Amino acid sequence: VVAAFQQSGNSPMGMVLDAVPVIPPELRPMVQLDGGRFATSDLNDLYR
Amino acid sequence: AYTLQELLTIKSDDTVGRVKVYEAIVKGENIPEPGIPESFKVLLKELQS
Amino acid sequence: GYDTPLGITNPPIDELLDRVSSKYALVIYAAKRARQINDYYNQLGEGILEYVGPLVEPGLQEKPLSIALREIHADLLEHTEGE
Repeated sequence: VVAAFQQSGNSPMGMVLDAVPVIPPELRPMVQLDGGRFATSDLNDLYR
Repeated sequence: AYTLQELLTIKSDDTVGRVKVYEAIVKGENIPEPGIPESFKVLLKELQS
Repeated sequence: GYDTPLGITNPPIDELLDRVSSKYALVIYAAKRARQINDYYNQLGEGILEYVGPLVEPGLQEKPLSIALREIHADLLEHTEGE
């Protein structure tokens, strides 16, 4: 494991995040029902 | 090979590819080579997440 | 030494293989010439005659690929191998 780390030329600091990204809005399409309800992918729920 | 490339890229996903090939066929110009399928770009922009 | 065929199968396949190294090379070796012929037709109105037109006299509105295949059978083209 350590030799893989060393050869990668990277640093382990990539295992602690400070800024998660969010996919575009279309990938998580937002859907309006007859009553305009939010029933699209819950990705919006988790980001909320 | 080229037939599979067309079937997977130039006639199913690539928007600009479809527009350009349709215009070339309408005219006498040769069909331009396909581009990057939308599937691959979506996979990228999703795995970068 | 056989009855002359009709349709897209003329010229035959075995004759062409005698020229080209392999059938996989022949398809590109003819498609590129067809592309050059189409480009020459496109510039027929005005331009430079660098892409010399058909060598064998064409028929009545024949597809460029047919012309390329029928002239390759005449051994009138030279090509370089991969790169």
